[PDB]
Amino acid sequence: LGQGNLKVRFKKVPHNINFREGRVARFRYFEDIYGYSGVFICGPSPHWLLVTGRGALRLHPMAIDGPVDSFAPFHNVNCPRGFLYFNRQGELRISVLPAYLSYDAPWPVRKIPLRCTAHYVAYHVESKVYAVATSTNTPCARIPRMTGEEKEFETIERDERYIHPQQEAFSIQLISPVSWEAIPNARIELQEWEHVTCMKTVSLRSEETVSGLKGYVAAGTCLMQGEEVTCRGRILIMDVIEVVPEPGQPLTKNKFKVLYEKEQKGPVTALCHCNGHLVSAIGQKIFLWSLRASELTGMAFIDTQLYIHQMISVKNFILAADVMKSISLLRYQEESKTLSLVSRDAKPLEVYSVDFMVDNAQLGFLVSDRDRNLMVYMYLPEAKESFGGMRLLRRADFHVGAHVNTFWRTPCRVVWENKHITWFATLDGGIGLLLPMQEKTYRRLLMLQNALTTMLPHHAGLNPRAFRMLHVNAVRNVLDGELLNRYLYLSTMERSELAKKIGTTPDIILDDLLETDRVTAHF
Amino acid sequence: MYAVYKQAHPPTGLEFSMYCNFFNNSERNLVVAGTSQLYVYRLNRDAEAREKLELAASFSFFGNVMSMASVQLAGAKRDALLLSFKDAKLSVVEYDPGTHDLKTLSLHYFEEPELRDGFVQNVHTPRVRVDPDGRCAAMLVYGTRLVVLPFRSSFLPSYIIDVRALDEKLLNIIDLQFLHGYYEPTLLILFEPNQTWPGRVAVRQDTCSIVAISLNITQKVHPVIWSLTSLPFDCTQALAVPKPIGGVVVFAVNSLLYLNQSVPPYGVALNSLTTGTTAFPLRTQEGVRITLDCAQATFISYDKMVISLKGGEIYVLTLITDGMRSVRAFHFDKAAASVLTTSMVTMEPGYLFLGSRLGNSLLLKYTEKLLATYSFEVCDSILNIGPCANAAVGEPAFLSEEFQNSPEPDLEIVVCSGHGKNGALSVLQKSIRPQVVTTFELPGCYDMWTVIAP
Amino acid sequence: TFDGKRMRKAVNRKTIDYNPSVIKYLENRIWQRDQRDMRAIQPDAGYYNDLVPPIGMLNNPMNAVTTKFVRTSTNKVKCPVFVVRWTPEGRRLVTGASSGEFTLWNGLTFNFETILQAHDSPVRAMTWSHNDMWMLTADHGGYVKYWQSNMNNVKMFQAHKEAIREASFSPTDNKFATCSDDGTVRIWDFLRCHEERILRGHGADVKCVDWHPTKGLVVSGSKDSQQPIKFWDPKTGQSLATLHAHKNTVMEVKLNLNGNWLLTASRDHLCKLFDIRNLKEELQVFRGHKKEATAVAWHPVHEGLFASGGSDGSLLFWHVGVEKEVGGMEMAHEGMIWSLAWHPLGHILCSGSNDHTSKFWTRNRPGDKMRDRYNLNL
Amino acid sequence: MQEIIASVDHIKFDLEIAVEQQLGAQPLPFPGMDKSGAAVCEFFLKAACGKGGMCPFRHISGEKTVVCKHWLRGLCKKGDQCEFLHEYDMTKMPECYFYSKFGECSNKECPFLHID
RNA sequence: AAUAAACA
Ligand SMILES: [Zn+2]
Ligand SMILES: [Zn+2]
Ligand SMILES: [Zn+2]
Repeated sequence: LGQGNLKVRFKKVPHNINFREGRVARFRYFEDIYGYSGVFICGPSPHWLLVTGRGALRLHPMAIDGPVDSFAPFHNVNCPRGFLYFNRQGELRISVLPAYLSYDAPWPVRKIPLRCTAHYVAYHVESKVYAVATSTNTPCARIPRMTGEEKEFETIERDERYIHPQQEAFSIQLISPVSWEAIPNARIELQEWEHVTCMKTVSLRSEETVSGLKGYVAAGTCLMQGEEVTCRGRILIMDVIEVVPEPGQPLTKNKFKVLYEKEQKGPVTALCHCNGHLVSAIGQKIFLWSLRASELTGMAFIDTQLYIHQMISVKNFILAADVMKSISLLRYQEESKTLSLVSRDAKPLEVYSVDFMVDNAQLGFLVSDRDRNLMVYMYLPEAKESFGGMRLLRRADFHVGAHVNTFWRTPCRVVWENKHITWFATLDGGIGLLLPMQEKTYRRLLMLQNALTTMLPHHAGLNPRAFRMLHVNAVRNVLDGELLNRYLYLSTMERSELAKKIGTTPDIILDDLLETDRVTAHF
Repeated sequence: MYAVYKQAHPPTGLEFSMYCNFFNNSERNLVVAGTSQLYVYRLNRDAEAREKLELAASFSFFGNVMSMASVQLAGAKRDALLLSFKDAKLSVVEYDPGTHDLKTLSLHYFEEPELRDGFVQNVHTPRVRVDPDGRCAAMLVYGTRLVVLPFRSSFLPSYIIDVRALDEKLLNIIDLQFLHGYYEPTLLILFEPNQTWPGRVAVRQDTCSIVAISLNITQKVHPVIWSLTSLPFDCTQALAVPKPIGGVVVFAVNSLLYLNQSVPPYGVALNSLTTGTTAFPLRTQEGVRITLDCAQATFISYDKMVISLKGGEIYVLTLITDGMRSVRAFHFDKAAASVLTTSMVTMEPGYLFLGSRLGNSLLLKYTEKLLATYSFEVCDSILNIGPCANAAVGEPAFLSEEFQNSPEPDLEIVVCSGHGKNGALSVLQKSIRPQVVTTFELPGCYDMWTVIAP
Repeated sequence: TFDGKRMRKAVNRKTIDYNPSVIKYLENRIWQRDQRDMRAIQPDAGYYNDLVPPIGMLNNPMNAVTTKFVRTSTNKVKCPVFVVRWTPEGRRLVTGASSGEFTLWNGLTFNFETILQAHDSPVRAMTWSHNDMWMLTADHGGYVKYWQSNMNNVKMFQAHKEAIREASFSPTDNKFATCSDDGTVRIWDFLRCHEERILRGHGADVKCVDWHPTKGLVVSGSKDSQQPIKFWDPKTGQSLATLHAHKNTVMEVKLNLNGNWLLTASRDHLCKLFDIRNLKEELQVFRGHKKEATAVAWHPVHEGLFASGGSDGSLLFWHVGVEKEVGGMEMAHEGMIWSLAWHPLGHILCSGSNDHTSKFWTRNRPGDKMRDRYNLNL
Repeated sequence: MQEIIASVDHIKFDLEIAVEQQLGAQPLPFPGMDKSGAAVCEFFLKAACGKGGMCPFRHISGEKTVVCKHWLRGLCKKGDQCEFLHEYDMTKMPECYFYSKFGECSNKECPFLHID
């Protein structure tokens, strides 16, 4: 332009934040709070704006202490480099950022290097500790035979120009939440060839506490010794019990008490709890053991499919997950000691892990796949497209970008009285969610999403409708809050145009897209 | 029945990594990508928080990136990016000034059911390679269909070379690279025309092969110049050796070959599992006993290749060269150990990047020691919640007593990130929960300011 | 006699256990993204840990070339076995013999589990459903029985006045088709046992029937050289197509589960691929059966590869895109192979002779030497 | 532990309503079946059930003191006309035939009863 | 009880 003008521009960025409930400022720049510089965005949903030398923009909410009126950096003698703000109720709070996390990642994270493959984790609620299965690599030396009398172990005798196979020895750690070091004299190390297939936190019924349940840590584990040796397994039920600490080591009050450790008749692949019953998967069977004083007494079983590698359950409905064949829902009565098959999937499906989509009255069966999919099954006996209560039916289809193994539910923050956000952490580092909705609020947004899919210049020319297709009919019923997030990114002139083209105003949609952001601000 | 998917955490973890001219031709910029997200990192050297990877732009795709190559087109002021998405979608994109977004240059959809030859279950990923002179670029659609993009609008219309209708009946491709030197885009293609499995080597000894197809762009033919045909049965990735030596190194699981058109084959063995498994003439590498099956590699300017093995162990292979620019012998050195990688990039000379899914993918720095052994130092590490196998919800232990009677649950998640030597737990906690060290009850005031007084 | 009432000593058993392989894949697939990320199973006997099932190596289907012999599984009455199926749980293996017996052989470790006196005639056909619910059988007599998972005898009915030779099943529990030696293909109602329609106009005895996994196509094969392969239309009853493929006596016809490829065994030493959406041309033929190719079974978790029996007991393994065969047993399975059946995990294959035996075939172990009498007789 | 945070004990799901009155279970075909994999019908224990013989779920009778040996492996031809029990309690098994008749047993993990 | 032990 020649006359002398700014040789810069400005690009708007996506958000998650809404400002909806002398001159008061809401934008307070802070330098040197816990090493960080940036902006605390005050108001009804307060947020932090953190940019380190990484240069990436970080939006961390602060939903505790409610809405926040004002803010100030505070550096004192008795207080370290921290901050200082008003409550909405007029409460001045000297405050310090907690110093163990790192606020430079998209969520605040502290990395705990175990230097060994952590397979599972299980927050034991009583005494408040974590129980991690691990595995380190030991160079193998023996090859187990089974020649007719007992196991014979052939010593690997090879050249000195020879690399060895890897034998993995498993141990169950005990990580303490107070300071994140592991706890000494609490490491259940397993046998020579025994591999942990599952660790969970299992609540079994007992006559000691005032409730029934107790909250143990149960771990299943089996011995891998190649395909010629019959793999057998062993249920390892533990318990973290507070004893007196050693003088000088206050972490060592926590220590395992292994109640049950007995070899089973086959490999233990998956564990679950149902009203205080232990539900374990051995072979092509799923067992229902009950915890007595010292022995497990069997109560129910069913001859299930090939390899049941995930089971979770609630209110005596057991949801299994095979590697190839099918998920199943099972059902345990108490008055008759019987476990039985209610509905299974009938089609082959290469599952990773399963969940429970919970509606106000509907229970959906969120089942991730090998092919980076999610899908919600339901048990609908009155439907005619299945058999009469003998075949599950998918009712939503979606294509996550990544493989998913982890699954959990939470209550979200009258509508949303009884619906659960069934979150997940994908196997590429990302954490998603599936917030259920009703029929009206969905279709006011599917009209928006179809208007967002076509009339926008998407990155790399990609089609968001066909990417979030099932990748086998694709009975999709799941929106995309990363495409609907672009409606929050449009200018308010452009916002009103796509509202008129679908037959509404922006304020109805902004009351629909910001209420799927407010009820999902946990952690 | 209905739901909304919302993505609470963008996927950390880099499956692809390159070093191209993303913003302009003046500076190179580390473009790395992961599952359905592109990242462009600059390079600081004088940072307060010393070298540090500074993010410059990040981009979300509606599709998982399955490969990524770059080429500076005719008269362009930037470097385009050849992305590759699932079921054979190429997409040439560019950064734009003005609008700070991308800009798609071309869209190539190859998801035709006659391009599969009936094979519904696509197992091979579409692989994008570029000619280092910038003459053309080739995508291996579906394992059996070399799609060639000719270059000079800055483009030419593509075409689909059938792989199985070539000579030698290629039929099971392992890797393909554009080789250096030459006057035409010669593309080496490792394959297995009579496929075998490690575990069945007594009736099928060694079946890997090489064809260096030479692409005629204008006439649209392709002479299959140079073929070898009894390479060891378990060859992993091939790698194009640069111009002053030329040729190719072909990583096998238990050996390592150096092949060229005018030179006899020279390849050594790296353990004594090559005894009854290989008839190829293998020497004995002295003082080395390792394997190369998942081993990412890049090249130092000439005659030095950084192999990061499985197990995260960096070896700097030296190709010992004669006076006639032919490889005589190899030379290893066990350099430092580092991340369990999934990629590798030479940045500015003396910096390496180790893109990894499972582990904090970090920036290294090699120097010369006082033949030419390299010592490594870690300068910066991109934080990387790895493949979260299991993750459980826990309650934090330092909630301050003022926030104690709050009605909502106040909890965090602990994530089994990483694997192996880079395995971890990660403590993810979305909000920020301060430590209230002193509270006050001052009603009536509504704003606040802080000043500094000596 | 044999009744489980006399005592025998304690023995350890030859085990082919997929569980240390499947556990290994679950631990793998977390940190594996592809097969291009997989750690190699180096050829030595020490790498017995690093086996994953064929789902683990989708790439490289030569995993499942099952030439390692495990166990001859013979009865005590010595009848030649005709049909072989695995229970879709991968748990056992019902097998049909000429006296009409269903010997249920074990899966991980093979013993014997029960005998049955099912058919009054030699068993000729056996298929399960798409869920594990119902098993279909048929014989030389004309009787078709339904079987549960616990092998309960259900209402039986004379489907044909002459010898049935196959029965395949729609993608549900509603419809299936049995061809017989009167020359017709009769498509059946599942629940009512009601004769829906007869597909006449075929010429001579049709000895195999396939059903396409989605589109509703009944494919057949024939001894009649004039009308060898007929596609059909199950709702109407009309001849949809006719494919002149073989010189004599098409034995067994199998489609993929992906829905495209027809595969056809025949007594002229040939297996042939036909793309069913293009019957004018012809895909590759498969040459290498030195006598007649009498049994064919597609691999479950690998499309592309299948095993192919012989009338000389030759047991060969093929792959789509690969012209000559991969595996090989000749003069090795002795007799005439009637049927094959992979385990649901595609890792261990069965067999069945016109001799009175029925051998089992697991994958080759890493780093063994194939000096076995099936592989290299030296 | 999944029951402190996202508890569902107060929800009466449609899934639990679907399995009390059984929500349209079809009277099963082929009356020579087994009723296998099916739990129990509460309509028979409390009062008259409604359908006889051709019914989905299981009908129990008294005076069953010994569990069924075939039923454990998954082979129950008899079904509900079985004179043996179909639980999993390890106290109502038969006497082992080779410990009662032929002196000692052979295997190490014999489930069946050994009495002297 | 209807093949629990069907062994080389
Ligand atoms: Zn009833
Ligand atoms: Zn019984
Ligand atoms: Zn006994």
